[PDB]
Amino acid sequence: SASDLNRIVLEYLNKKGYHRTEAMLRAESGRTLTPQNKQSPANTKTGKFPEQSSIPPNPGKTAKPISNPTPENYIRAYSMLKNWVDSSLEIYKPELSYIMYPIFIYLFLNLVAKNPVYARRFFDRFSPDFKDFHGSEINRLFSVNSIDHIKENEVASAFQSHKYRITMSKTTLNLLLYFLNENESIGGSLIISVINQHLDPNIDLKLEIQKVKESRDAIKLDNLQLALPSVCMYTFQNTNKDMSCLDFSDDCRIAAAGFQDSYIKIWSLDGSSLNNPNIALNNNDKDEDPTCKTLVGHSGTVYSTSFSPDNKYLLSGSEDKTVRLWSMDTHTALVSYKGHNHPVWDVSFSPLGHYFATASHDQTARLWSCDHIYPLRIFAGHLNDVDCVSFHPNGCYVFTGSSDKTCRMWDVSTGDSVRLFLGHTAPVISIAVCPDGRWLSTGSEDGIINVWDIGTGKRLKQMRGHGKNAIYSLSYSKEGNVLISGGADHTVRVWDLKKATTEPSAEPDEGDVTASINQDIKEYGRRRTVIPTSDLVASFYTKKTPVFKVKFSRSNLALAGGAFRP
Amino acid sequence: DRDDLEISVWKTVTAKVRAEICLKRTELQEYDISNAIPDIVYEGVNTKTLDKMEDASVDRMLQNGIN
Amino acid sequence: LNDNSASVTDTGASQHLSNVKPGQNTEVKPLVKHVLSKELQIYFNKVISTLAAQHMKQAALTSLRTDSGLHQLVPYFIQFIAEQITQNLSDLQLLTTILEMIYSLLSNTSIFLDPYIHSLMPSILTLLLAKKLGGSPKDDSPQEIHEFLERTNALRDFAASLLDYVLKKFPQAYKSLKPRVTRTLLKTFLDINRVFGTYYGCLKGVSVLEGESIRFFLGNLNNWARLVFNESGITLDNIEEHLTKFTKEETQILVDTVISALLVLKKD
Repeated sequence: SASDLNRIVLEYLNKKGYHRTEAMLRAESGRTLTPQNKQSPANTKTGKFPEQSSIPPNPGKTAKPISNPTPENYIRAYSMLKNWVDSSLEIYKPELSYIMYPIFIYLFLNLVAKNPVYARRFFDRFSPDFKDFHGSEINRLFSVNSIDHIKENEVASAFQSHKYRITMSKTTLNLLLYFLNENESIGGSLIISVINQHLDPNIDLKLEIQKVKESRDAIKLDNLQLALPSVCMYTFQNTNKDMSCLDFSDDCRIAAAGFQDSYIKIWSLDGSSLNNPNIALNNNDKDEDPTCKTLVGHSGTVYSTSFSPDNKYLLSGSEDKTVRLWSMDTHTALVSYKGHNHPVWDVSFSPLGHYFATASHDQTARLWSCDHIYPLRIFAGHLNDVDCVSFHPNGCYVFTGSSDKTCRMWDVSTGDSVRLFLGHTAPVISIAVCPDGRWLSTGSEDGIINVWDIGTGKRLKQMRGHGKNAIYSLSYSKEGNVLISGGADHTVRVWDLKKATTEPSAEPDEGDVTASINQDIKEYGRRRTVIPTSDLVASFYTKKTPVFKVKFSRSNLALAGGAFRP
Repeated sequence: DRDDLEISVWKTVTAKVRAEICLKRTELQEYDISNAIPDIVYEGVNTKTLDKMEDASVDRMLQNGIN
Repeated sequence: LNDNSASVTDTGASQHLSNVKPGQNTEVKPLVKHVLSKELQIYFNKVISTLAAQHMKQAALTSLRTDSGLHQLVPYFIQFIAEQITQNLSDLQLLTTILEMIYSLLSNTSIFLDPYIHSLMPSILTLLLAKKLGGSPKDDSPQEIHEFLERTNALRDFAASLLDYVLKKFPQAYKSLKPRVTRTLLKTFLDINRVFGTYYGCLKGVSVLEGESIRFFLGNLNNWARLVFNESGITLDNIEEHLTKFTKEETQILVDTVISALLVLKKD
């Protein structure tokens, strides 16, 4: 019945106004896979930050995924070098203490010529640190605010003629060049241009930077190999089956668990005070602080909870038809958010922390904002209710999975669905999109993960190692593609995303004994057992506690979390 | 440099295994690299709080019979 | 890939009691040479061979520091750091380069190094407290004595400021490498029969600690001075040409460095 669907598609295009060549080319564009973007997480050499321009996102001014290929102000470009030399009381400290002054002076003198108010920010931001080292010269540089003010100060006008000399060693010059080459587009190239055009280094410089870039290009890692992560498991003990899904913050200092009796429980994962004294020390050591704070603002059971990337606010979604906001440094409620008439099941912040999306029983997802009490977009189009919600890592699309065996990608501005992904056989329960952004992964309640690509919309492959049960959470490797799935069968499994695709991801050159005999025992029967894909590599069981949360930290250490069940 | 006990006995009783290890690398113990577990900043109580509650209940018996 | 009249009162009372106290192991597998791809060990020998040519050394240093995907070679680096430390303990430029690549991996925040903290701290604690580091002083010259002394003190001052970098990179291992390292320094410091450079490394490692621990070495410093400097009833008058193990220059270095760390306890 798929050839008849192809004929219905062709007649739909013919009646909806696509030329025969145009429909053939749109079919050929729909069939081929999304190619590889080499700047996939935007590596810090050729990648830029997002603009902070106070406008909402817009997925327009944008070409297709099928086609092949793919200002930066002075204060942050100096603060990068400032913090990099400030993080070191090493053997190379006072040479950076020497060379930190004329780069600041030349950046200030090159920034007064373009933007005066940014220059007034930049001067007084980094003023009082070397005043005792460089005398009243910075007091002489108070009266420079324009191009004609530079002609008043004779040393500032001489700084264009007198190139500032500095005698630098070879190891310090190579350290500075290999630091300012490893991140160009933050401002390293802007520092390098000032160093090349205004400084006098004692030991041509363009050939030196060419040799730096060529020797840095001569040794890289082209195709990455897999790595098995270390999992730290947080097991919660005295929860009599009344602890819903939990979450960890970033820096992993706070854990938030939503209870069935309308509390949010807040744990300091370091054993810290979690009282935020802030030197006031007024009174009340008479209370009992077990390094754990409770939050009582809900009247229903808390079904989801999400932490801001700022990590100072908590967002709790309940079955009373509100989502509440909590301050993590005074432990009270701030804002109630009322836009649903059914229970709330999955709240999730943006990547940049701008605005949060919500899932509920009313078959619609809702886009919000943390400063608006009522919603901003309604995501309608599912047949059953929405279970999970997640953004694209740029904060520009929304992904919602629902209990009618499908998930959708929504435009965040126009509201209408852009992708519909079909192929599952159970309620989609957890969804996650890779830091590359070209591949979407989700897990159902059938114990089957699968990955599609967002350009073609069809299935690359699936993952068949979990038990016929729920896949509660999902997490991604920070750099590259290794999927960590914490489900309901008490295991945390590890998945290679790049086995059966056109990207093989650098297999080893040269055997085992345990491989292909563990599921060749099959004592329970062939039809009554699971057979794993070739993508599953490892599986860590937890001994009778289930894993509600997997959270892959920055440094190849994942954290799992759950409650000790009996 | 022979008046240290714990370093001299550590030189004597490990003198055979370290020669084999250093001959293996050019191709209790604290430098087997693969079999090491890291340390956690805080782990929770699981057994000490039980005896803490028991001798706290004995302390509530120790306060001359007040409930 | 994992590794595929009764005598039982010693394999149960001191083989599973003095093994369960330092953790537990189930045979992680380092070496069959099938666990690395071709390009991975191409990169491994290309970085281990280069550690006009200082540019390639700094390129290898920054490729260790910033690149990701070397989670498989990180046990093969701590092997080929330790063998080039305990096997080539005479050349100070190679020991400097090995401490540079120790610091370069210790700044890579994309690899997990908390397993390997116990096999990376003895390298730092043995380039700081070695009995000899250069070994070829080229004697019969006071200028060469002073030059070799500064060349071997640069490595003490660098490795001491690499110990403070690893007491702050890993604060989750506090109370597991702060008392261990200060116990190593208190054990190595409290004797008479050591060479001067080991005492200098001990006092600089004391200097890169902080707080009451430095106060913890306040009491046992008087008898340490009375044993290592021989003030047997002296009246502090002929101190320039009185003393017995050391020379005058290194005693002046010791009296300078013992108050270079003592200023921290009187500034608060």
